Amino acid sequence: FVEMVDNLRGKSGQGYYVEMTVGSPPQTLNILVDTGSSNFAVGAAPHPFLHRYYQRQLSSTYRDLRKGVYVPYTQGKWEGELGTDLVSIPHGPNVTVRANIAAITESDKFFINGSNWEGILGLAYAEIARPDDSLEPFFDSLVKQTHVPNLFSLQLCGAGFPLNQSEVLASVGGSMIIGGIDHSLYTGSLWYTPIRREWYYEVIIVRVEINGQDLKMDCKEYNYDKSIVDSGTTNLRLPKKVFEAAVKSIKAASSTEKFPDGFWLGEQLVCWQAGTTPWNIFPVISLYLMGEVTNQSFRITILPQQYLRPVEDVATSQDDCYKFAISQSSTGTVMGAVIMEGFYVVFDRARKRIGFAVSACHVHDEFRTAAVEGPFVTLDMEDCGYNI
Amino acid sequence: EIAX
Repeated sequence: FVEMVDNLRGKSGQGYYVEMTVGSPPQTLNILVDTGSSNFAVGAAPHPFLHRYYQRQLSSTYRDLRKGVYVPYTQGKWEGELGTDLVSIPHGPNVTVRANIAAITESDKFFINGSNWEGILGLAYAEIARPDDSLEPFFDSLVKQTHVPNLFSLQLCGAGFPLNQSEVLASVGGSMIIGGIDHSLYTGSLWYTPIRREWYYEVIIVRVEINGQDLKMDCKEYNYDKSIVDSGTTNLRLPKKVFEAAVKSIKAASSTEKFPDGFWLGEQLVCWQAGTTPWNIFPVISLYLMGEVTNQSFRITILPQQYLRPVEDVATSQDDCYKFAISQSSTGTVMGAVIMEGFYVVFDRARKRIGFAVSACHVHDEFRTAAVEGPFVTLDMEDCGYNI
Repeated sequence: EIAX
């Protein structure tokens, strides 16, 4: 398992990527890790934003399905050619497997400059694959073709201040452990919440509190229409009613200071003389998630450092500058990277639950700690889940 | 950002 520690690199802004090799002989590539999609896909053709790409011509083993696919993401989109080839992770477990790959030909707004990741890995379930479930998402392949246990665990570590793409290469952000939990990673005790439906890593959120204040919205409200855990997404996204709720609540705590109401949307960043940033104004939000026991639940708490995100200088002077990491959503809540940076998150597919624990690499506020705590009592939790 |  040590073999796999620290494999990951990246930031919330541009995603965390892992190194994989595809085809025979193997071609090295860096792939985005996404739990928001179940589709494995890569660049097979030259692009401005791409250092390297998949050339099937060289793979001896590249196999072709004579099919075409199109993939939709709230932000990017791409369409490509389905094929299968041998695939491996150097810094993963010591195995190689043949899995469906899509060679991307046309893309919109998928690739990111200096992201340094030329591919995407969707670790979500089949139902959401494209074109249809039939196509087997990669991890399933791995499990099927090997003795890898059916779980993976993700620790995502996030920088103090903006990191350059060149800097990111030097920089390391995370560890992804496959078919495993590595205890060194985390502290305290994992707390697990069920996976409501095996498509996105959907979850039910029962209570929300900011600085101990309960929004006291209807619990369905939080999960409308769903709450899913996504490393795909940079920012924590909340349904409109919920989002507006926090924002009012957050603003109050922070009222003392002037932020362009533009900031709250998160279009534009706010700058503070380096090291003077007043966190204290900022609230800590507790999300309470379903227990694995009757009428039980637990909560995880977010420091602002979590949802307020560092971005680099707008001027050739240094004032720590930050952006607002919380985004309105009309597709239900998404617990994105910023949320997942705090904690060692385990996707226990086998036991169909996801477990959260405090990340070893957790950012510091002398006075407050991100933590995961249990157990709690919540009543009629199910009523919280959403049904049309 | 990234939106996957």
